[PDB]
Amino acid sequence: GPPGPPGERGPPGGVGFPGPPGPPGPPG
Amino acid sequence: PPGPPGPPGERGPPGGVGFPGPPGPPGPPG
Amino acid sequence: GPPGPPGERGPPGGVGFPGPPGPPGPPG
Repeated sequence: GPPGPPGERGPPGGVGFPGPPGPPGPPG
Repeated sequence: PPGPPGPPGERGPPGGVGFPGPPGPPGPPG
Repeated sequence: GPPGPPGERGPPGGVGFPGPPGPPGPPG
């Protein structure tokens, strides 16, 4: 018998790195 | 017959860098 | 037959966590 077909696609990666700081607040 | 399907593929790469955070608070009265 | 080869690489993961809040705004 011939080799079977390829397996299913792998699972998604894990989540990425955390983002950078947000914008400064407005003036007081 | 043909053999069974192979094992699942490799896990994908990690996602992208996260978005910038929300804004800071207002500055002080000085 | 013998098992098939591994499947294709998974998709990329989700975006990382948001960054922290920005710093305070300028002094009044």
